[PDB]
Amino acid sequence: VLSPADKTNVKAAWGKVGAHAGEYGAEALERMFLSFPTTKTYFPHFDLSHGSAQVKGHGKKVADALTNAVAHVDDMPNALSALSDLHAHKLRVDPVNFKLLSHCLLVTLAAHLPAEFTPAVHASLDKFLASVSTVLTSKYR
Amino acid sequence: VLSPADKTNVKAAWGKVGAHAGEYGAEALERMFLSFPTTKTYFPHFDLSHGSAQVKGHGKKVADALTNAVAHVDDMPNALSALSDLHAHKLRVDPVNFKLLSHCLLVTLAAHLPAEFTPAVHASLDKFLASVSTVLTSKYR
Amino acid sequence: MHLTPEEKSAVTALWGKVNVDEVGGEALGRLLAVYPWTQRFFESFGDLSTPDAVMGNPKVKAHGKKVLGAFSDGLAHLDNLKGTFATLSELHCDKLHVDPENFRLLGNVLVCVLAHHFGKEFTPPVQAAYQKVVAGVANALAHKYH
Amino acid sequence: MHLTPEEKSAVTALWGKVNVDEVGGEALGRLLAVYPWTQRFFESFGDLSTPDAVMGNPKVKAHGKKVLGAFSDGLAHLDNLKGTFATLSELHCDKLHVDPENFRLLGNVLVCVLAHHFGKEFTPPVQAAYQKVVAGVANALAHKYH
Ligand code: HEM
Ligand code: HEM
Ligand code: HEM
Ligand code: HEM
Repeated sequence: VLSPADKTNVKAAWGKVGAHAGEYGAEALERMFLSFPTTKTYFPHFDLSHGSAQVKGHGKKVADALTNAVAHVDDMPNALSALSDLHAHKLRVDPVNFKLLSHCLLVTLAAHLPAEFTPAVHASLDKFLASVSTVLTSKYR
Repeated sequence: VLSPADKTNVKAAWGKVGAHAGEYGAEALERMFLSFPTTKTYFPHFDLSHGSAQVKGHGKKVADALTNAVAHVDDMPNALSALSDLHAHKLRVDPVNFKLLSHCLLVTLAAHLPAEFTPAVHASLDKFLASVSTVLTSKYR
Repeated sequence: MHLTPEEKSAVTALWGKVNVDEVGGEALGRLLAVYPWTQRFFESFGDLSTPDAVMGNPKVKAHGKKVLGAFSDGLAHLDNLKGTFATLSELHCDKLHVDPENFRLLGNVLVCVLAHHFGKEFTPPVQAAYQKVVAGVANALAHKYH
Repeated sequence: MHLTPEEKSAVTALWGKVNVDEVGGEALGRLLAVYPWTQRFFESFGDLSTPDAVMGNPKVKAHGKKVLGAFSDGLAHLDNLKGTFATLSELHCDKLHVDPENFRLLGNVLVCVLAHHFGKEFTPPVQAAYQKVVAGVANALAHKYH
């Protein structure tokens, strides 16, 4: 569970992301494609080339969802219900891949927010992504 | 989330275990130690030899906790508070390991309760051990 | 593999007693029922709405036999699983887009089916050797992903 | 360890810029703080109650430097990690009783640390080379477990 501290940390770090969320979302994807090639099996229909608009388009969607979970940090299960349904029933992404994306998201933020990516913030962002992942995987079985 | 069918299936299967839970506890540990030798890192103080009383005793301990969990299938978080604590603040077993004991527990039930280890019961028990695992690692951070 | 002649012999000898037809259908069906998300690759098989529906589905049972088939033949090249599953590895990646994690879920299901079937016979030491084979198989199959 | 020559050059060029003293302390400290369960091996290190207490603890800093020290040596024998790390793998198993999953967590933290420090220089492709390396090291450190 996220503590007040955690919540503050997350809103703060995410606050800084601002308008770059989209691009950081796309970057996290690319990192993931490159470091964990097995994740690619879920996007057989995508152009995964560098600077792919499909990836850009997708990075934005993911970032909007994370931004939505931060805005509703006290009611994520409900704020993300729809996405939880989609992932459980249509996409059916194996659970292990959530941890891989989370990781690439953390690398991306670290790479962009040196002043904010403090040990305390890092810890909070990790618990947060873990929670988002848990919600998105809650209706799997 | 355990459905009512699930809760039923579980209670049934565990019902058949009866006076053998302790032996099954012990057998699951032995299978874990041999199949996943990295798990032994948490028991340096034990005699991990076949038929060791330390292992038998611990086997009972674990079995008993599962029982108590089946019994409070509806209120796990509360029935296992103390255990969640112990694991999060004292034992600090890495979360990956829970998946390993859960698996050795299925294998053990399967080998002992053939008639009862139907596909639907298999699915239920898995979910159950999963929830038990979630409960025991919920206060880690 | 990093199998001991002793471990090799245990694997080998239990396998001899296996009906691949039946074990194959049961392993794959159990997979589809315990981990419902693996069904994403078998929509064309039909109704997998219930365990009953999965376990009964002939398409499933038949695919299961094909899979254990290939597995079974792999047990004869235990010293080069990599080389035995190379083409199957490419196929799974490039044509089927199957996440290698699936190979590990099945392996574990396989082990539960063997225990189910052999009871007593499937001892801790024997499970241990099988765990090494299923991991070895999954690794071999995932080897060509890029 | 499928490091393409170009992947190996990239690992090496960046490692040239690292202050192991510094990175070592940050990686270890951050592990102890993001995954507090890992603190189980350091009860003689004193106060690890808060991130400040962890990050600043002279013992953590000194140990981190030792760890990264051994890791750097590893980077000069990318060809023989198993050999390089053999006595260390035995020690972690037999004396320290360290669950190998610990090696993977540190690898990930380390990658985040490198990203933290190098910013834009830690490109997608450079991260991918480092991912193979931390995994190769973790595997080498776990090779003698039994
Ligand atoms: C916290 C992590 C994640 C978030 C916030 C997230 C969110 C989303 C969103 C917002 C969409 C688009 C839905 C729409 O069409 O409106 C989506 C689609 C999708 N996601 Fe997830 N997702 C996450 C994890 C994953 C992972 C780990 C994978 C696989 C590696 C994955 C695979 C997919 C796929 C294949 C689609 C459909 C894309 C398309 O065809 O356009 N997702 N996700
Ligand atoms: C299925 C989930 C598990 C349950 C229900 C469970 C239950 C228990 C119980 C009842 C105890 C004894 C408490 C006491 O001594 O009063 C215990 C202790 C312990 N558990 Fe957990 N456990 C689980 C998973 C694990 C796993 C996976 C590991 C490590 C691989 C582990 C490591 C330990 C250790 C090292 C002890 C203390 C042993 C001793 O010194 O006596 N547990 N657990
Ligand atoms: C023990 C590991 C596995 C082995 C040895 C294996 C082997 C095979 C073989 C021999 C084929 C025949 C296809 C051909 O030659 O054209 C096949 C097809 C296929 N496999 Fe795998 N497989 C394994 C695991 C899996 C898993 C776990 C899944 C998904 C849950 C999967 C999904 C498929 C699919 C979707 C096909 C295509 C069948 C069709 O054309 O309808 N496989 N596999
Ligand atoms: C890159 C991975 C690692 C490397 C290269 C490494 C290297 C080392 C070295 C060189 C030593 C000193 C050897 C000696 O005392 O003779 C050591 C000790 C130790 N390592 Fe590791 N280590 C690694 C990861 C870890 C992790 C992740 C943990 C725990 C989470 C850990 C726990 C320990 C402990 C507890 C000691 C003994 C400290 C003491 O003197 O009390 N190591 N390690």
